Amino acid sequence: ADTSVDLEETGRVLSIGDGIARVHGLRNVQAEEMVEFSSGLKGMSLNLEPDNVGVVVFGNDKLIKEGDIVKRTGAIVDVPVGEELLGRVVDALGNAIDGKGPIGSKARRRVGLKAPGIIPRISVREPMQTGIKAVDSLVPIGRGQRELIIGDRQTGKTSIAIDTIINQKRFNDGTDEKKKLYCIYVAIGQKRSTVAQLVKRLTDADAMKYTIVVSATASDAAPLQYLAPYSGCSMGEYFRDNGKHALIIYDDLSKQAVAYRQMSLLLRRPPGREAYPGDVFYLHSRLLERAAKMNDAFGGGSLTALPVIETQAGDVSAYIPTNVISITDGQIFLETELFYKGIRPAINVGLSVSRVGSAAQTRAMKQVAGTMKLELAQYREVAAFAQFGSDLDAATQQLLSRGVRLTELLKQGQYSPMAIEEQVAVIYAGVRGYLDKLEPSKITKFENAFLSHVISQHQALLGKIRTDGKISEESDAKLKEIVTNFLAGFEA
Amino acid sequence: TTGRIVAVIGAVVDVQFDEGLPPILNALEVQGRETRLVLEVAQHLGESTVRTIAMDGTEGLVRGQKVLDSGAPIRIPVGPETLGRIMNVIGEPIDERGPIKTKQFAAIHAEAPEFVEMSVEQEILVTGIKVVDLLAPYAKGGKIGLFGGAGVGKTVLIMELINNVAKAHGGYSVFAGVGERTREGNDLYHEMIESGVINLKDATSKVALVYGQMNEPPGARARVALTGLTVAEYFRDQEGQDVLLFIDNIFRFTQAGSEVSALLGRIPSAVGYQPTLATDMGTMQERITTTKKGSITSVQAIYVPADDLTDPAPATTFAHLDATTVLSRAIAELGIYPAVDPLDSTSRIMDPNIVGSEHYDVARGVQKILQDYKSLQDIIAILGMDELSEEDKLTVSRARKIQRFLSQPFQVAEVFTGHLGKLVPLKETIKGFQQILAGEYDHLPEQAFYMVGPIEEAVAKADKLAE
Amino acid sequence: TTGRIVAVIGAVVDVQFDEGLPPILNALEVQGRETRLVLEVAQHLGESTVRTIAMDGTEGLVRGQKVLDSGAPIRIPVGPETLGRIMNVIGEPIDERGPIKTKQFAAIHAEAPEFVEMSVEQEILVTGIKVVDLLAPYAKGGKIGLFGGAGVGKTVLIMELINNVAKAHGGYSVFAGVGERTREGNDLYHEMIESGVINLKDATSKVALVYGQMNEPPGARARVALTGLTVAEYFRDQEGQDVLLFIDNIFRFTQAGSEVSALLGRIPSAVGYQPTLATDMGTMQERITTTKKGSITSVQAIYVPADDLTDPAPATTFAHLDATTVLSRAIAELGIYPAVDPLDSTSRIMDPNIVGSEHYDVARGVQKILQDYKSLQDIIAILGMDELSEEDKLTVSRARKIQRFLSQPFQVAEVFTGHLGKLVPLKETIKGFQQILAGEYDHLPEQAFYMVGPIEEAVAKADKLA
Ligand SMILES: Nc1ncnc2c1ncn2[C@@H]1O[C@H](COP(=O)(O)OP(=O)(O)NP(=O)(O)O)[C@@H](O)[C@H]1O
Ligand SMILES: Nc1ncnc2c1ncn2[C@@H]1O[C@H](COP(=O)(O)OP(=O)(O)NP(=O)(O)O)[C@@H](O)[C@H]1O
Ligand SMILES: Nc1ncnc2c1ncn2[C@@H]1O[C@H](COP(=O)(O)OP(=O)(O)O)[C@@H](O)[C@H]1O
Ligand SMILES: [Mg+2]
Ligand SMILES: [Mg+2]
Ligand SMILES: [Mg+2]
Repeated sequence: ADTSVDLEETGRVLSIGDGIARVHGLRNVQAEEMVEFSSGLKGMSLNLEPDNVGVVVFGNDKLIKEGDIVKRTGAIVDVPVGEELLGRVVDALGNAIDGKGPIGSKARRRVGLKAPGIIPRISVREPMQTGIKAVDSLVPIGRGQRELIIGDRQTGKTSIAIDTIINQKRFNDGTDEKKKLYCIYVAIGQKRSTVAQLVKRLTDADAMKYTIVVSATASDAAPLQYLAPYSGCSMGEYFRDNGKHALIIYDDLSKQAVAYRQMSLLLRRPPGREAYPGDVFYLHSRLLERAAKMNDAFGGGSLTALPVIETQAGDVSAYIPTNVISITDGQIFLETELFYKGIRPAINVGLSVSRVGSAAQTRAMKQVAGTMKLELAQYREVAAFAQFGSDLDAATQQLLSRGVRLTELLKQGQYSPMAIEEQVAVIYAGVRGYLDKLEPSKITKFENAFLSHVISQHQALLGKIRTDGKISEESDAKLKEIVTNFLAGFEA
Repeated sequence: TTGRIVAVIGAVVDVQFDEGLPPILNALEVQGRETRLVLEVAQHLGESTVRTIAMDGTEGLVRGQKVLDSGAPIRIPVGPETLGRIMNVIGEPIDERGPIKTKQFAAIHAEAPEFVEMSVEQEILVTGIKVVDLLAPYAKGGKIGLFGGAGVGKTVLIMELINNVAKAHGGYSVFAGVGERTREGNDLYHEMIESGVINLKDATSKVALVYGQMNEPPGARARVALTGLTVAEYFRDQEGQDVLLFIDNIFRFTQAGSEVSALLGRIPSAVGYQPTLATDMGTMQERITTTKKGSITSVQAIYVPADDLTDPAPATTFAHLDATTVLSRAIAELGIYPAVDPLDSTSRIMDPNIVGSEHYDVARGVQKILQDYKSLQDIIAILGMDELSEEDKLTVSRARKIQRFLSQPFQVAEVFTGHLGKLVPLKETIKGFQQILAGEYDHLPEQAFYMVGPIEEAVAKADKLAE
Repeated sequence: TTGRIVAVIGAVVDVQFDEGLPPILNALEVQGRETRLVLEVAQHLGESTVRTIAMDGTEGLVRGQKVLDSGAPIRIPVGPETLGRIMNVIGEPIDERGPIKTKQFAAIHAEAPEFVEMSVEQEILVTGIKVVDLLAPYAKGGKIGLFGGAGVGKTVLIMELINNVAKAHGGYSVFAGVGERTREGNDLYHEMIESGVINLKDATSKVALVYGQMNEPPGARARVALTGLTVAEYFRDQEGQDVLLFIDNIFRFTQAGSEVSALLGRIPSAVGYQPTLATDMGTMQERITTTKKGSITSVQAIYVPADDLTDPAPATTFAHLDATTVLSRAIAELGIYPAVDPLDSTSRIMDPNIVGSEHYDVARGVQKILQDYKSLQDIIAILGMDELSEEDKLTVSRARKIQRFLSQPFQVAEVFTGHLGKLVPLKETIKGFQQILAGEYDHLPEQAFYMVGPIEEAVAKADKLA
């Protein structure tokens, strides 16, 4: 009595196409459970119907045919997790793709786990330094925070993520384990060569050591692309749940949604607004809620997320863009206008925010940039209101003079994430009016000169500011001295 | 009765009962689960099969799995022992502080108060917020609505109101977090405690909490508001001592419904909304109300998808309110917080017969000038300012000033503004504006008016600005 | 195996099998026809039936008709014997020159090169085109895309590039005509013959031609790309020497997919497109790539419907390119050719550490002035220049001169410009642009800069204008 293929733990393909298998049998499968195809091809039980199971295929359905045997796994979908992953490039399921051998994983984790509740967390308080003045000064990011990078194609969205991963070497190469930040970079719908490019740069920067890269590219099955973010998330929770600190980049959630929409429509679930499933919001909320800051009772670890969204025609008000903006703890909006204009990063001060505020900044930085944001907003306005020098008083002339100077300071090149003390020193100079008389065109040059000076000569003031983490009365004095004099010699 | 699971598709689960079909709204308990899983009966498909909405995750559910009709809609522990506690959609403590030992339990589902149960008292509720108070005063026991698109300050404003009002209450308060950020629930809890509004050691707790965040399945989200509302109704009727109701964000209730609506087999209405949007909203909003028995003072946050106030959801909500505070990205973008739109905010009590003519004439006066200025904006923009009559270039002035005097540094947004929060009293507000309108400050600079409390601070700031 | 035609709707033929069900992607041959009719298996509908997509017109088919399992997917002749020939979706000659006698055959469906297989070398590919070279330089072994609404310059540009690049290549080239004009195929063929790229005498041709034009049924148009693609793959992996791959137009493949999609019985996505749009594009684009084994420099034309760049087709395409040349109707209408939008075209190579800082600085220099001019435009529009600042007026002059200096006559477009084609060398471009920026020509009139090669010619044109 061959009893290996009973219809309780096994099933037979009724029909297959477009990556959706309609399995017969599987009487004991649980919703969201992983099954196996004859061909070693894994699936996922999404629709448990009266007469059939709708299986989502994690691969090429070309190997499946009507009649194939499908076997349960008894397991709800999960993935490798832990330190073994660092410095490796995996697929949406954990499998290595860097041809560097198997992963030495000892732990696993369900891809989809609810995010920690109210009780297990604590207010975000530790900064997460990007190395980008504009960001670190105006739209501060704390650990356990979710900050969205949004803008049109080629506005520089990824770059923000790369600089941030690279900037982490400071702490990672350091002693203190609390300050360390393990990074995770999830590619979704992206291109293989681009990713390959991406991991090269990371390697060249000596950042792969602390990075995991989950890749679910353009040719990967919709379900892989779809799962990818959750997979990478679970990998990051490992650190989060173990008193460690992780940073995850979801590049980008736009392509994932498309994948979702695909997977969804193919299952015959009625299309919603803009063709997406009625639950796209939920698709992202669920995910991003996982990024969090755990209390000391839970290890004090954290998960910080930097999700990427691609607008069209700079329209942030768009449904998906707003859906995601309404989940995260702020956004960094990049405009192509700004970019072409020479404002790089193309951060749009007005439209960007940080729902964490100064609580995520060091005192040194709060000291210098505490009010700057609203200032710059008010500056942009008048700048407009006087695109016709309408009998302008003083208070507004001063306003315009600071605005412009400050704006030049906020500019920044690529790949050179600055140290917090360095930022403070340069913002200091502008915020304190020491530059109000310099020519705007000079500001960039000055900053390079100045920063050179202090770095080389004055590392005692830098290390104090950095160390104390604040700007003491004397430091504030030693600084005034330095800028004013150097500036004078500078304007010779 | 005991049914079996026959189908699972997302948050929706169909159940087949052999004998005795549980009525619609009934709560069923899935058997064989580490955690409690409630299914709310949604429909009678026929063939002794009911269509339901899961109050939690559906992973691991199996066809054939056992389900017991609880024989009643979702009932939650209601009463004083809820105060200082954190509750679930299904009435489960989520604060790790042990059971909630209430005398009674209440079903979250219930009819709305009758017409003859309505009240008509209308007392202004001073907030200390310049804009609100001056132009769209809240009313004690009335329905208040905070409209806004993503990240415009709906929450912060709700935060400042808890501060400037909830704190000096003297009655209970119920805060229901519907489909919002978990991080926030934690922030709030710990704040209530640090301020004694919540008391973990004794019975001095003045606020009950209910949560159904963004990390929940549509089912939970489609119900938390009911849970929270249910708690609040108790203190209204059963006790009656005046209650404050905070919901953030009620939009989430609507978007929750939309998320399962297709799985319920419905033709979509406009903008992808479910066809039952309005009614769904009605039977709910209708319970959130003051009665002769007690008084509720509800402050609901209202999300505005894509920033489109005409969106079926925000659009449908207006009617349910007595006062509306409209926030605007356009204003926010300028650095003006609270980002209230002075020409889109309204209050039922903005009546001379109610707030008085001084309040009334000032408000309207302030509005006229902003409207006047709005009109001119686009024009001077191109044609310049010269050709403008001195008469007209004075309103441009005054308007720009008022526009600023309307801003205010919140106590709850110091991390944001880098300014000490100010609370202005009603008379300080009316007066300050009155003066600006009166030409009594045509000398001070605009900037002096930006981010300050009372007019005096504007004068002071002028000097400080003087150099 | 022998199935029976169960149903026919356009290009979607459902065939039932009794003993052996063919796997998905297999090519079946319909029996009882004057000419070959291949059916590509799409899915298993269950009930021993398979849903397929016809590779040619389905008229005449009859329910019950016999179908034979070829036992494999569409296979086509691959090797050097394809060079100089014209072939079908299904690999049959269409040049009336007899059979393509190759040793090997290859199936159109293949998996994309793995991650470890990727390449990261980045070398600039100079084209001689001013705008391209200066603002969005191509790259050897890279992926190039030419976006364009109807009749903007996609084809012309592809010709000029074949001219300026293909001609002096030394390696092979593959031209894939997808859903475009037949006359164009003919135009190219004969031209190719003339210039000797195609030699009907010797075995010295350097180009293989694949075509599935505007007259074919959806299924054909949906697979020709794959076909052309395969041909190129062979030269890349099987022989090690750098290939060139031209496709006109890849949008046609996506459009084609939408044509059959309803028939396949799928719930349409946004804009009526197939829900599988992105994946379809992806498993195909991912094969057009350089690898450790070989190099593929590909230039693809991408038609933009209704001129809408947000259209799901073009929109989803950006992500697959290394360099993008967006053509503009607005620019073209101004008489600027090529109608490239200088603020919308991009290149991964635009990096100081790759093109050098001189190049990187001029480039960003030009863009910033053009961006600046762009903002002034609204005002200039109602009130003209009068009310402009002396400073602003200077950006406008410079911008309008840079704008013009970006245009250039193509050999391929001589018949229209009325001027002799020009090929400007990179250093020439960097230079001429520097000077313009640097106010070294604020004296010359705009017109002097229009339609010229090197800056030198723009000075002369000025004299001639007197
Ligand atoms: N701070 C910067 N200064 C100068 N160039 C920069 C800066 N940041 C990014 N870039 C460049 O700007 C371009 C856009 O960068 P990138 O981060 O890829 O944007 P994106 O939005 O990810 N593009 P895509 O992924 O193609 O939609 C690239 O060529 C970067 O090298
Ligand atoms: N570089 C150019 N210089 C001058 N005229 C040009 C140029 N490119 C295109 N044109 C003119 O525009 C016409 C269309 O060019 P073509 O390259 O065929 O556009 P296309 O984008 O290929 N059109 P279509 O495929 O129909 O959407 C040409 O026949 C010329 O008349
Ligand atoms: N009153 C305010 N004062 C200063 N900044 C504010 C204020 N309200 C909002 N902001 C800024 O707007 C952000 C979003 O506000 P939030 O209340 O979270 O908006 P919403 O709930 O409407 O999405 C805050 O994190 C803060 O940076
Ligand atoms: Mg990117
Ligand atoms: Mg909120
Ligand atoms: Mg063409």
